[PDB]
Amino acid sequence: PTGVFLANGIRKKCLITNKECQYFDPRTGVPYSDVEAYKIIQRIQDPISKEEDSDDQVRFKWFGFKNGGIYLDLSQRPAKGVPEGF
Amino acid sequence: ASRAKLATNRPFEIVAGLPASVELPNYNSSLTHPQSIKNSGVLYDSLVSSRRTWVQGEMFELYWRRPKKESPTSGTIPLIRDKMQKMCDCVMSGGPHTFKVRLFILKNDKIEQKWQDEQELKKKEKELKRPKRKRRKNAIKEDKDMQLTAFQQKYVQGAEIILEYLEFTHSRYYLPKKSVVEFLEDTDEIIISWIVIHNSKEIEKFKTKKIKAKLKADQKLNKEDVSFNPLFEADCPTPLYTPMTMKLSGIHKRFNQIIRNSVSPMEEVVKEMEKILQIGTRLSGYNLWYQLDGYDDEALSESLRFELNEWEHAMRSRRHKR
Amino acid sequence: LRDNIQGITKPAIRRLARRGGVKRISGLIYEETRGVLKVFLENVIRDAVTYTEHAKRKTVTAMDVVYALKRQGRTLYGFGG
Amino acid sequence: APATGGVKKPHRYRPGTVALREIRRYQKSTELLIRKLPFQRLVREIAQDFKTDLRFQSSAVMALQEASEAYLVGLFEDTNLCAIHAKRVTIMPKDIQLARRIRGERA
Repeated sequence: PTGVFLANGIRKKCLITNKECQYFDPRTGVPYSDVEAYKIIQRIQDPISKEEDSDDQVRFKWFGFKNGGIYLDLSQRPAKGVPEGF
Repeated sequence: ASRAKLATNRPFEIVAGLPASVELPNYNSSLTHPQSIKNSGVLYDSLVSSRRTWVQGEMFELYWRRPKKESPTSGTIPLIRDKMQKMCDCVMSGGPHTFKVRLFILKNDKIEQKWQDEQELKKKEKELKRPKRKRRKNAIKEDKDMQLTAFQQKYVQGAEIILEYLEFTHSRYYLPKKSVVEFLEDTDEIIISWIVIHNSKEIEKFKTKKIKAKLKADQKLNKEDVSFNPLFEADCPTPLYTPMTMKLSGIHKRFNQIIRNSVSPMEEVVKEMEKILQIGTRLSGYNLWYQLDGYDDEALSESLRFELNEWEHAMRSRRHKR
Repeated sequence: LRDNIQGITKPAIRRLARRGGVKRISGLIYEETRGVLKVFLENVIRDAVTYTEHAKRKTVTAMDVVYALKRQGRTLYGFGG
Repeated sequence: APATGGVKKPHRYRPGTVALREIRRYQKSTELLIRKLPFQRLVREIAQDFKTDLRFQSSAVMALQEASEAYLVGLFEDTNLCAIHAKRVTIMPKDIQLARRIRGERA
């Protein structure tokens, strides 16, 4: 499947933001609503952010949950108070 | 589950129905004829799955679901509407994904009775001791925004908060009491963290068995003449656990107090979490292989494509139902 | 001895029907099956017991059972015939 | 170091599949399927009703069990064909009754 439109002419909704999709990524085929969406997808790609504090960069990993999976950033600072080893 | 059982020795495993490996994918070493991400769509499938799961996952305990249809069950909809109070609209981020929410209070009747008793006591104490200025309207607006109106004045502490998805109003979930809440005054962002156990049903059922055993022992002793914590118990099955963290944005000062009061005493849950962290099995982190070989993985590729087609075919009807 | 018509249980009827290859069963089947078995047993046993009583006898032998069944036309091999 | 293997899920075989497994398994087996003692209880009771102070040979009781099982399997397969003809998978008492009538045990 390609493009940002449904068969009835209604615009697709962004999977990332739920905004109405404006543009379509020809390389991967993932339509995106906004520049932020595209950047987030690209950061999901390019797992080794070749800047060559490097470990502190946003590193999304996929975790398998009952009947599906989610993307989690291991660099996410958890809420203040998390114990050692959290 | 019915997804095609991968041929033996593929350089990937099927996790949550998708090809993934613990190590970072090395396409260049492993693939001779890699299909494009366009051709594979694995990334697309992953993203749709992620969003949907976030809409339907186990992060927050479910408490109300719209009943799947002169049946009086229609009349219960306004009752369920009134049993909650209506509160203002706020944004939530889930991993790379973001969602929006309106807020709803679950009416604790004990707080209502105690508020009536407190007003009675205060009245009796007081009896025993004994154009229009728009700036005043602005002052009242600001006061009601950072101080509390009557419903907020009663539901400051011990109020119960329900979450709902504005893109999927069909399910309502409990805000985790066993959670760490940080209110960022500078950014107006709130980060919530909690530990989650994938076999929690197993632990709860074994807990019930232990409770029955202790009750039977006490009954046997009585025939002659309790903060039961499953996580502390030596015979508790291994928790497969994950730690989770999420950020809220868009909540207003007055609501923060209600939220801040609502969560549990921090040290107790911290100690419980530390026990969970010693006893728990952490979920392993792995990497999706978004690119597949057109020849060795033809069946898998087409299967994914078909399932995506069906998903999209269903997705149109969702708005067509509105 | 009492209620032994129940003693056959449901699971025995289940297994026997499973031998018969039935993929789907109904609750009422069990009672009907028990009735059929009851009348079959009654007839076979009456024939066997009369075969026994002829011989100025007290113990029903496998010969009495097998020849009673033969008289009902049901022929059984492998028990010393 | 140990992989989690993802997240396990309660495996739920589709209804009727393990039923077919049982069909095949029990069909291959050849032993007596009815428990010996309660069948002995039934035959003892019926004979005691019919005649006082009877005795049995053990072999006679075993032969009665074998004959019963054979008849019952035949009846059940007939009932299966009847239900099939009805275009139903759920066998019903009427299917047995029909089988009997066509057989002539109650015509």
